[PDB]
Amino acid sequence: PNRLNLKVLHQNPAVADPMGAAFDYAAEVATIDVDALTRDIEEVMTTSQPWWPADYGHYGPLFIRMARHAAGTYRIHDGRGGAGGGMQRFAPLNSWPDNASLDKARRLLWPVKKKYGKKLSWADLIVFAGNCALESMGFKTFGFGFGRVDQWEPDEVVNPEGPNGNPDPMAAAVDIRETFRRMAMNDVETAALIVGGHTFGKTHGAGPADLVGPEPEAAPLEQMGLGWKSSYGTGTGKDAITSGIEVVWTNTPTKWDNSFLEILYGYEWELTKSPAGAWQYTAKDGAGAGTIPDPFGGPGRSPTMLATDLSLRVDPIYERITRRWLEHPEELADEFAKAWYKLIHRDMGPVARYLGPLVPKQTLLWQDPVPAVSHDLVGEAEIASLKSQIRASGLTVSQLVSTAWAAASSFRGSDKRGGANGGRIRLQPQVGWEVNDPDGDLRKVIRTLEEIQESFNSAAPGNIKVSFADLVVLGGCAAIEKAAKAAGHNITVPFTPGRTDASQEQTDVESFAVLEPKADGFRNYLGKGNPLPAEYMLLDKANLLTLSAPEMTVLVGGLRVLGANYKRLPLGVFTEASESLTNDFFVNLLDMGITWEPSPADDGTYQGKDGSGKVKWTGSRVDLVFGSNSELRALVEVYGADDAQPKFVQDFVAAWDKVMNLDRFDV
Amino acid sequence: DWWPNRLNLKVLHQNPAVADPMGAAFDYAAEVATIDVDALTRDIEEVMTTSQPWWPADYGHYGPLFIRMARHAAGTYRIHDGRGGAGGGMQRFAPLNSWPDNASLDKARRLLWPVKKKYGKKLSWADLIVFAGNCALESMGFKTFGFGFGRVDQWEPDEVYDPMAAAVDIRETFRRMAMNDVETAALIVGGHTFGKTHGAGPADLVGPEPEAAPLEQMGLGWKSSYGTGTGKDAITSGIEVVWTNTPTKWDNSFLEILYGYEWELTKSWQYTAKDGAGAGTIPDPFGGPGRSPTMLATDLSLRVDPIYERITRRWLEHPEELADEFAKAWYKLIHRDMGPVARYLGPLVPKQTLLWQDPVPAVSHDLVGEAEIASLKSQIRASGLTVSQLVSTAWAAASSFRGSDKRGGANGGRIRLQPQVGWEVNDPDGDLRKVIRTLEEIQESFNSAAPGNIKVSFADLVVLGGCAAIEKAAKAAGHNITVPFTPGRTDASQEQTDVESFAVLEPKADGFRNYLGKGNPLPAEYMLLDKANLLTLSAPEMTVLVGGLRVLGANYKRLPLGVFTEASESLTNDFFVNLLDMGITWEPSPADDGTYQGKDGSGKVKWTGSRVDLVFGSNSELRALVEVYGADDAQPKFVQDFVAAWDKVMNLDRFDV
Ligand code: HEM
Ligand code: HEM
Repeated sequence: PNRLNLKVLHQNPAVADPMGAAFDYAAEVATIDVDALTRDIEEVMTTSQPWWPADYGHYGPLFIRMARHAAGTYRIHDGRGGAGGGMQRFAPLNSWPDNASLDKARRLLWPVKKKYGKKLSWADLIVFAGNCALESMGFKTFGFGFGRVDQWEPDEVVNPEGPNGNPDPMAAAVDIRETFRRMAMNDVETAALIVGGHTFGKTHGAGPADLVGPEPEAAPLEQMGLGWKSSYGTGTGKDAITSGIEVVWTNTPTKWDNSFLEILYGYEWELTKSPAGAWQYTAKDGAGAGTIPDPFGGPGRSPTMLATDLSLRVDPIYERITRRWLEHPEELADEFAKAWYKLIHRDMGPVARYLGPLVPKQTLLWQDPVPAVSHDLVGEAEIASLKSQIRASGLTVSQLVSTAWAAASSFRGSDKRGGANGGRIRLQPQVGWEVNDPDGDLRKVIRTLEEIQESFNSAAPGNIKVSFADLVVLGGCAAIEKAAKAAGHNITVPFTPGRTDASQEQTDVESFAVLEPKADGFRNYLGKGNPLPAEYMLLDKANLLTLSAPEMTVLVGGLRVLGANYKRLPLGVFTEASESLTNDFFVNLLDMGITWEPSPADDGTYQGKDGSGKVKWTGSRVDLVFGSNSELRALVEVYGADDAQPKFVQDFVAAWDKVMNLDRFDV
Repeated sequence: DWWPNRLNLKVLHQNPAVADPMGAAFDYAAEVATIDVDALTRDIEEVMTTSQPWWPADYGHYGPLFIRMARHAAGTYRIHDGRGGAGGGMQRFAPLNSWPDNASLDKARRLLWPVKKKYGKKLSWADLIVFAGNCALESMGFKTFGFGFGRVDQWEPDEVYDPMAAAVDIRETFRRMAMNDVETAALIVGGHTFGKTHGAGPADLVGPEPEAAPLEQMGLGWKSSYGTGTGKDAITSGIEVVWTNTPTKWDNSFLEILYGYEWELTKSWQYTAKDGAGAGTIPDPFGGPGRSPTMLATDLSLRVDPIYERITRRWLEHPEELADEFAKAWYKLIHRDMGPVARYLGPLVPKQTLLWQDPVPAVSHDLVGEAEIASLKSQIRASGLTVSQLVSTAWAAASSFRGSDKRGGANGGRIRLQPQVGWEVNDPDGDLRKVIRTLEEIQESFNSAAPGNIKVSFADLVVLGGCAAIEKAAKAAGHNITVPFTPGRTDASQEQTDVESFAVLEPKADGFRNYLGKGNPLPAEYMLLDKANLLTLSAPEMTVLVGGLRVLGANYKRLPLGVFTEASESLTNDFFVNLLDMGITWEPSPADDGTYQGKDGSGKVKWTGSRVDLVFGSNSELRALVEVYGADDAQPKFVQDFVAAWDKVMNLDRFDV
């Protein structure tokens, strides 16, 4: 195998950012004139360019497709992908054969971006242009929210004929369903996306393939980043090759109407081969034959439908809904508006992160909405009383720290989804997770925490009240203060109140299941279904929390000694006196009086026999990789020194503070 | 991965601030200068003698192991680009741990932790291992030259990086470390008067190879151990030979033995005396082997190679010369990659500057203030020198910096001196001999009639004229800006300049000046990436420097390759806003060359280009930065970004600041 890659933790560093450090995305994209931007984009779509002549004299459909391909790489498994930082500029995404001829679109949008510059990120534009194109044709969309930041280096990572080159509609139905289920799109949403997105535009296959050149990443230097140069005929325009199929779906390819489902359910479809050798479907009995317009103004075309678009006619659970839409268009417009809004905004986070004047004024359950604050927040003079009340409630530091971490470690920095906001660790999909230990001391902790707000709120000075979501994090901070005060350090953990409490109706139990950690390395948990070893999954978890190598190291080192790991297992607790935040985990695995040997009862744990032969410690794979990996052993030796205890405690407090406030986008 | 030989921009942010646990307000220079060094030597000495069970010491002394570890840490220096050596952050990280001849050094860095844990953040790992070697050397009868702390350690591996048949091999190996014949002879002889190799077992296969490589696949539980099936106590690492009869003391015994008896027999790997053995040497635990079954791998070339044997046979009866020469050679070896003498800290550093450090005279006059700088700036702007001449001269003097080993830079004033004034890239047939002449006249006229004891040095004038140029160009573009200038450089002389040691600093290909010499391994773009990595420039600083130097007239030989502007010698972002111009169609020039030409303004040619200054519009990750600086509102930000990058690269070698 290959050694673990610590460069994944410090991805997208500051030195690669041309905008500097004093740059605020929201503070500027909240100031543009969206009407002016709409005018600029609308005059970019309708003016043809000789480098890529526009079909029908409208670049709209190209921009809709670019917006779909930008946001169509989201994965609910891991969260990475989607619009996000707009990675279809750098990554393999710009060189995939699936993304053919989308470099041209991003090139055509340069005149818009040139005018605005730093106050309009690429990620917005390639997702806004499409959303404007979809509205330029007469489909009143649902709303748009700017605010997805631009990034400066790539990351780590369905056939038009259906299966692997086999034209079959019923067989492509399951492929479409499975590839759209990874985006978390039910049958209605995926049918609406396929029907709506194909009422516009055409397919580009006018010439035989094998004449196009290489992708942008392996293209000649003089093409300026535009791969897939075609040598067929003129090369571009009427002779453009992008996927090798020549399908034009509707007779109105630059206007929204119910002309897709009427063609699909109107003719009988028979199989035929594209001019470039691809499989497609054409109307049987020569029906049509000169009804669909030609982009450059030549002779008309017989009706033609792709191999996967016919699925919506043979799959019963697609056929039912699409036939209903054929009898009811306004439902199709509604479903497509909502599905498109979900598609381009799925990996963007809480509602408090959308910007601009187009953002809708309603809560959609797929956003995991949390209520707005209905009272003045708890003041600093009053979090002291509440902190003391928590510290004198009989709850051990282990229980409080474990509960606070369990609440606030379900965050996905890739998806901005999860976190401690909303107070969902009390709710059904999350109180029952195995790592959280629904048994034991989570119901007890939650009860003794919500019997504290029940007393504080009733006997409160004015309108000031505290929410449960704040109470779990405040208990974590109180426990850390109590622990550090036992190691001799008098510190205060920073705490910014404001979290609210989400009821059960606003929590989608089905949605909050991919958030479940199959392996949380900080709590020393390793469930089944893990693809990689333990240390790699800890590294992945740390990357998701947007943690760096020093923060991850100090966090695990302090979190073992604080006693917040799975089932209170004594794995990696390298301290004699627990319930105290000290330096002991680092200074005890650098000890060379201890010889680490795998446990004879093979279960993936190691036991470090002392000098005299007695077993002193008992680590695990996650714990011992810090003493083994050279570039993590380098970091352990920083906190394992003799003078670096106060530095360690302040670094742990900083990392804990960073983790608790990951989800706080409202402040 | 899927795109091998793609432009790897990840090299420009090596060792970021994210991965540094010490923070940003941590300066190692002010930390290590406060440690007690006598306490450090006492701690190291108590570590060396006190053997530990997991790696027992030969003769009860870890000295020779620490000497060997310090040699191997500092023995990877490459004169080609300076990378390697004991610069901190190499020997303890992924490539150099698992490494066939770094055998026992994995359990020789963890042997010093009882000291690093005592001192912690105020003593780096590189400083610790090299100083451990030096103190081990000094605790076994030898008196070294000196020592200087300051090797700040990095937190990330660098993505970059029998009879006489052995004489030429070791000669080449030590020649590509910048070591001449006397220094390499002294280094080998001195280093092999200390210790043995180790014991031996059946073979390297059945022994130190249970997936034995510390980081690749050693396995957890054995965090660093070339484990052996033999015992690893007294016999280890699978090669047995001891050179001198006193392996823990400096005296003339290596080459008294070597010149004592013949070695025609090779046992199993050089025997002794052709069956004249005995008990001259001493073993580690007890017993005693033959009379020096020594001279490993037939590296007695010091007695066979005709030019080694001369100096070596001289050292047979003149041990003082060997002592002194080994002192100087060792001091050079462990301090080669550390830079100017202003960078050495601590109380051990000797007050004697050698010619290999590129010495620069210390300041004797008073530095120019904020009024004399303005007066000189005006005097040098109104002096008949164009912006292109001033900018290309200032960039020529300060782009000769090798950030890997901090050698070169604008300080020293050596562009007026022979090794640099005659380089092809510093086009001497052009204006260099004229620009330096008029700047010399300026300084003579200035400090001849100076106010008080304030004087200006030539090394200051080249840089100041560089700043007085881009100020004029920016003012001729609507943006009046002030370029920071820190006086303090002093100018060297040809006596302190090593002509044959600066040949390695010659730019084989400079991308910012659009130079490309014959004999380039990689294309013109990867050479630019290497150049900017050597200058310690991020990616945006690369981009802004290239786009400024193009339009600002700094091209090699004033070639109009990449001047995508019509306003001559003015600081604008016309390079970016015209490189992204999609109205022109690039194509290789009909001359079978590496130059392009973007025609189709209408149907005519304009804006000749090249691979260096056209990959910016091609590479997506660089296309992003160009689109940042080529926007409509980016005109005033590009000016200040260029000024910041220019200031960074001019003050790049300023360690005396
Ligand atoms: C199973 C699902 C889908 C398949 C197999 C599919 C496949 C394709 C293919 C092969 C093309 C031709 C590309 C070209 O010729 O340049 C195309 C074009 C297009 N697709 Fe899709 N697509 C799917 C879903 C979607 C979705 C969800 C949307 C929008 C939300 C969409 C919008 C478009 C548009 C507007 C075009 C026209 C592009 C142009 O005119 O250049 N498609 N699709
Ligand atoms: C062509 C030049 C050299 C060659 C081929 C060479 C080779 C070797 C080899 C094979 C070993 C055995 C290591 C072991 O058994 O663990 C060794 C050890 C050693 N080397 Fe060198 N070496 C060279 C130059 C030097 C230099 C320049 C120094 C400078 C200090 C040095 C210092 C040492 C010392 C002190 C040891 C003893 C290691 C111990 O006691 O564990 N050698 N060398």
